[PDB]
Amino acid sequence: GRVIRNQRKGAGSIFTSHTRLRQGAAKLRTLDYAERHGYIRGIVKQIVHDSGRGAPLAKVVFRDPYKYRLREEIFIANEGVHTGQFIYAGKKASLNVGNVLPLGSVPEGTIVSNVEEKPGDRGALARASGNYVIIIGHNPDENKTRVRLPSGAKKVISSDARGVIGVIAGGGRVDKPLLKAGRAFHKYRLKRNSWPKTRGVAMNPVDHPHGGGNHQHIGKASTISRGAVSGQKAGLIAARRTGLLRGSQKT
RNA sequence: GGUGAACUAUGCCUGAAUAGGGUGAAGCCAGAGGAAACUCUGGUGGAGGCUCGUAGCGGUUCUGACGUGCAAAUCGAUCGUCGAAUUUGGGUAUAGGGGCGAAAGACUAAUCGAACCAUCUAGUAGCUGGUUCCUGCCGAAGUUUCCCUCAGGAUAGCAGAAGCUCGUAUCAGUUUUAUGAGGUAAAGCGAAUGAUUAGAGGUUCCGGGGUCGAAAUGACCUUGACCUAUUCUCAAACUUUAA
RNA sequence: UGGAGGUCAGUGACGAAGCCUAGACCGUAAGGUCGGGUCGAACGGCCUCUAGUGCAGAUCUUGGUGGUAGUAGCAAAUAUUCAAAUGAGAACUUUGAAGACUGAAGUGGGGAAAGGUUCCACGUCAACAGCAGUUGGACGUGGGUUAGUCGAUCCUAAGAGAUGGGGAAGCUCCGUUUCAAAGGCCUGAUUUUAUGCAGGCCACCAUCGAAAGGGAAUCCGGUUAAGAUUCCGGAACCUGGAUAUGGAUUCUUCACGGUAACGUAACUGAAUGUGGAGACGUCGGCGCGAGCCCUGGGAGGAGUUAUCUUUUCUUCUUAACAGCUUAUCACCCCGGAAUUGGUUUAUCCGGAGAUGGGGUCUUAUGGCUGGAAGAGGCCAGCACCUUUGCUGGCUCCGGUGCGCUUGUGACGGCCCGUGAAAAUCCACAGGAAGGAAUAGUUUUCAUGCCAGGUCGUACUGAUAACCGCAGCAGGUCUCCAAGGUGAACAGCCUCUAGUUGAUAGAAUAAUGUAGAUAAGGGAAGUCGGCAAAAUAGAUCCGUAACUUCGGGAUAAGGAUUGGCUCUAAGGGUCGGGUACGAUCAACUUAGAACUGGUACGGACAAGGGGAAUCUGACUGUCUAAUUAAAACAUAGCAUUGCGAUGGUCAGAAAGUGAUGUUGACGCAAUGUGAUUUCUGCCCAGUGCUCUGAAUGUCAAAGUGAAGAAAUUCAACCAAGCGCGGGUAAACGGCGGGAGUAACUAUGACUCUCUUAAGGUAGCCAAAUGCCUCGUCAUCUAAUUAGUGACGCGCAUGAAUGGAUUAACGAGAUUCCCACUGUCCCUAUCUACUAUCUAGCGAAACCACAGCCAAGGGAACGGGCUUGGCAGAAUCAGCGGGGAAAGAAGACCCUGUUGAGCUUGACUCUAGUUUGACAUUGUGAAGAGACAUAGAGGGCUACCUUUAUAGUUUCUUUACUUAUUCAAUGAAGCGGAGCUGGAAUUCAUUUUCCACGUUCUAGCAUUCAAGGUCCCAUUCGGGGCUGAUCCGGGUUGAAGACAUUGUCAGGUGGGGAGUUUGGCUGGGGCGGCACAUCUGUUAAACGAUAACGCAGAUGUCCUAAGGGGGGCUCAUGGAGAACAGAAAUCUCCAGUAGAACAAAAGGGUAAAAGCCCCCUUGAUUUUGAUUUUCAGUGUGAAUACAAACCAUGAAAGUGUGGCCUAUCGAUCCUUUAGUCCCUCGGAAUUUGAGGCUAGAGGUGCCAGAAAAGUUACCACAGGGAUAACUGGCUUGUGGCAGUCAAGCGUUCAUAGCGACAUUGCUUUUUGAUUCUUCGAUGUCGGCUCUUCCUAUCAUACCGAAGCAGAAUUCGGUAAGCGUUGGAUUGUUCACCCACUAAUAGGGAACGUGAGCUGGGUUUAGACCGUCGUGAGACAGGUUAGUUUUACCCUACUGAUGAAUGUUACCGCAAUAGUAAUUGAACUUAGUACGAGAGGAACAGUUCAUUCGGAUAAUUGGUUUUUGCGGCUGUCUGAUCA
Repeated sequence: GRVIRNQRKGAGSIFTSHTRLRQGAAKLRTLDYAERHGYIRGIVKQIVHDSGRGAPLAKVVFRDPYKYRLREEIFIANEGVHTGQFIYAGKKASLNVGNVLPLGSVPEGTIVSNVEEKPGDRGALARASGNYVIIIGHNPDENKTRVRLPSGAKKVISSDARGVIGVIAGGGRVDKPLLKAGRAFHKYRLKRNSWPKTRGVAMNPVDHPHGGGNHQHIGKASTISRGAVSGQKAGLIAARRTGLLRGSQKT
């Protein structure tokens, strides 16, 4: 057999992301000195569409505390944020939509987004349109804070990790059917070359583990071990279960 | 170990190209009806991977032409599509068990179910083909045994050549005489084994039946449950005999 | 024969070698010698030496050359002609005259890529331009490409890529700002001075990458053989560069004005910061320009003028740049708006200030002027052979629009799509610095001065400049774009411009290719309506089922359409004493009358339609070059993994990467495949996943006995595996048998075995059903087709998706209407061919060749044999033959030849996972702790234990510096703390904070202002503090874990390599004839074959071996008390009819059988022999020798089994055999290695270690071997005969005919394997000829159970015919019909260079069944390139030399031959018939079918382009 399609993606030749029209890496500002003993005010000058991203981005201008210069930052726009608005970043920032409070400074049940995984990483969690993080609670001894992630996962991290109060804007995007192969075409041409997708069973055995046969059929179980090697990991990888999901999963 | 993305496949970057019709979406205007909810009518508007149809892009049928062609894929008519998942130039990226693939094992320079170039490499071939002067003498084999042996080998045989040891060759694909061995042909089955056609005595040792009703071994026949003399026809795996 | 040593003191320019020579001689021959000719420098004989030494073949190599053959051919792209000139030479060159075409998405005018000189000129024609050539993209010689402004250069884009550094043995790889000590300009200084020496801002990080992206700036006129936005003449602009004049400071230093938007000629402005431009998609309508189009007047020129619009055509132009002026939008000021107003085509805007009234700028765009009329263009006139001008005019006014194109503007629509970057330029904020006696600044005002290098610049850009081997009908990016028709860059015609190229000439036979027409019928043709035809535009009318409500729809269906003369409706522009008109203007509609050979979208252009089924939702995509599809995508649906020290993937590695400028509304991996309605049951199997009592398994390391050590273990032993659970929108799967309802039939019901579950909802002879052409209905005259419906469905079925489904489809299919040459049944026409000619001129192929019949032959001969015969040279055709050509068959088999693909094949492997050790740096805890110790259990060795020196726990931690991770321009860390807050201390500090910023789209920078002590407060300064001190750990996370290195287990078709027997009446399946044994085949020694026949073996036995002894067996006859057919018991008879392990055959009777006693000879040693045989091995073992034994009184017998079968090499391991030998510097004890004899096993049995598939396929071969024909055979098939039991009513034989039996045929199928695998094209049909007869019809006749008619049987007879259709690819079949009949066959199962291609039988795809899978299927289905004749022969026709010429009329050998059948009337309603019924011969009139002619008529055909009509355009109109 030959190298299969999912194997060829790691080379990154034609599968690198199409990044020409993007507005930059959407990041929180650097956790420098002001954000950790006070707050710093900034103004959102524009909210723009980022190609390949469902969520809008916010351009915010902070002042440099150490030099006479206007420092722009690329925040993910939370729902309700408008141009001409002040957003306050730091530990003493007020609990308002658009502010960049540390997780330890917010009460239980706070809806945050673009949350840091580690203090200073400038934001990792709940960044896609319509997503958010909830504050389940705090653990002041060994200063920590447990949060609820958009996938439903529970995660405990340091209370110094910052986030934007509110929910990412652009929510409800996947509620509209694309209705047309052409709409899926335009969606993925600004993202990466992952579309359209030929089924493995419609291939020949040289091209895919699913390929071949006098009928289109997988032939072997499509659930694949975690310890399988590349070229073998096609189908449902390390699947705990399969089939239509009935009932709940205690989520 | 090298060389190719000038074709083509796919991403990206930067540019360019696409008559005229049909249909008539939302939004909007004006009337009409209604208690209200709202409904109706006439316009306006110009939507759509809509539609007829050029350029373009494809390539359905004639299984038309041609089929040592205009052409290693073309020509003509007929066709699909024609504002978009559209067509396309240049730049750029991905390179051979690699790429790329809306997937045909397709495409990757007329090369693809693994490109091309050189070298290893005069690769190996129990297989096919060929194997170059004359005359003289001799002269076969397709058989034995073994072998992943069955289109091949080894071995023995058959053949050639070289000879070596004597002055009548202890021999012979022959006969005779003598003496053995043989189970074939034929023959045989009133001989064994096995088959096999017909008639010739008696006898209730279970059962088929009756003069008379168990009438006692009862004045009858029927497998013979106990009997010898015949008789027709046979044998590769029968035989006394026996060429 | 080449070369070498020796010799002939060989031949030779008075001629060596070579070559030619139906000249000679010699030799059987290979060859040698010589005559003659040609020839010019070397070469022979003999003795020897030596080798790259001898050709007919190798689809041999290289080269050369034939027949074919003056042949095929030189036919696409409408088309040429006349004359002259130039030339030997003109169909093709030039010039003129015509005729035509491209017809502005051109045959026009430019470019990009590419080419490279093809450009241009002059000479010139050997070759090239497939004819020609005087011509040329040819040949030879030259000339030609002129830039500050046009491009490159500059900039960045995807992306390439150094350095720092890190990998890599290394070529090199990563990496691109990363863990790097990566930086200019002003009066600083400004006289050893230009860095001798305190003058700031940083936080820049290479570079390459666009001749279509971004960019500084140029235009017009002229000019050349060729260059020009480059040269020239005018007229501009931009960039760089020093001062300088013109207007402003010394009485306000850095302008005024406008309430304001903002204006003007200027009108300082550093660091630092900020903003704008550069800079952006697409579509639609509207507006406005430019150019083009149209048009009026006038001023010129040309055309037409028998007649006729003041007519037709054409010129009448104005660049860059400068000034003034000119805008939708936007903004400002002023009354402050509901009766809401303004307003676009499009419906937006207004108290956030509308309407209204007043108000700036961007040469957007236009106008005027300069440029600039002097240019250019149009007329008229003079120059009259110095390669040259001069003169006079005109060049002026307008109008029009759904026009075309382009640009612009203001808008509106779309997106889960929102449509580069940088260079570069400016602006703003700011307030560092500087400015008073002729000065200072303004060089963003005007004017002035100088320079602007380098590389490219010709031409083509394509039916001849590029690529396709070429001057190739192919391919190759783009700009401009006239008139008419018309909706239209459709088609058609025309203008400007450009071409007129393409081998040609002759009347154009057959057959063709391309284009057409057709009486009557109308799909009867055919697999199939393939092909063609058929109302096609527009207007009006009218439009069904169904539907996802959007469609379907142009459904269907109908009417009209010309010309002319009229009518009606529809618009734009003004002076207001508080309803009025002349002007002017354009094509859209609608109507009427009239008119005509009822014609009119008149050419052109231009949908056939409908009723249904299968299938895929749709649009889209692919097998370039046989498959466009139902295949793939798709949206939708569902499932899976992953929260970043992550999932998926990459890399040799790396301080390395893609996803990722990412973050679950995400990325990654799969399946299904719109909507609707649904998606049932099964987790047993295979996976996948989740879990941890281990008297379960268990690797390295590590830990545990004793002399000496090398050397076995155990171990909540790591993971894994096992154990347990989950999971089917994972792979997948989803049953039988029997009975039963009061007529039968069926079975609601009922047991019974069984599965993980037994197929649910649905659906169906479906693209899935074998049987099967299912059954019923419908459709038809007739239907293997279609549709509807139906069942015990070979083998339907639910996201391996089920059912449905509007719309859509170059997709399967059926029917109907229309339509037709598809056909009945052909005919006719046109062009180009073919043909003939002049030139030019191939190829395939070719052992030799070319007439048959039979024969025999390798079983289908051109040759050979016997016959028929046979006469030059030939032309056009033609498709019978040459088993024609094209390719070392692609099918099949063989090979110890592959490859692609797959898997629980064998052997591994990247990766991954797990453990140990190592970079792994201190302590604590009941350290499984070493000797003396209770209990719980039907004094007794796992279970909280402690008293007696001493290094270790299950395993958690009081750490950080090693290592790891992440950010930052390493900006603020850890403490002490300075005024105060605090549920507040019981004695001045025992924690922590403001370190004093949250209405607002402002601002924040110049050692900082201030404050306190100091200075010649001389560009104004210094110190401290504002802004606390101390510690220099940049800051966090992480931590002796990870990571990394090594080793060790697991996993690992992701990957690699390899393998995947043999025989065989082809191979496969089957079997084993593969190692053996008995009988037979087997033919009386021995041997002897077949997948011959009948059987057997891989064992069994301490006795079933050995010895000895005793005794007779099977079976019948003869008795008995419950005793019998079978229990015994006793006599008889009994040649073995029993038994002896087994198969069979032999053998055995005081035994070889049966019973008893004793035993292990079934033992040692090693030789000889027999069988298979090579006289090898193996297996059996026959007879001895030397021992030891057993038994028996003894003779003797016994070296396994009464005999013939019952089995195993090398290497390795292991055992036994006196430590026998060796371990080689010498020893001792372990270990190892040797010698002899066994065992462990190879059954494919003289002995490899081994799974599939290929319909994607490959190679070497095979006719040693299958799939056709042919040949042998003829079982089977088919067709006859003999006999005659019987049938035929009482009769074998009219007609039949059993039981038997003899044949024939090769129109069946087997059997075989002879021919062919360096290929003989295969099914069927179509077409066409001939033959056979085993006669269906027609002629004559015989017979009958022939009384007539009709039949039946038979004879001679193949002369003559033997059909049209529905269904099916079909042969076959079947049905509907038709006259006389609808007989059977052959000819390579006749006939594919004759067709066709429906079927079969490549590659695509679907289904069902099967398979884990790749895949398979004599299962169904759909799509799937049909090549070449010009040769020989044959045939059909056509010429023709030659037996004196030439001409005419003849004969007639030989060959061919042709007519056929029916009906009606009459006979005759007769003969016959005691009825029905019902002939025949003679006669007459017609008609099947076939044949030969012919064209009077009728019909068909039309380039008679003959006449007429009609449309569009062009010739000005008319005529034409």
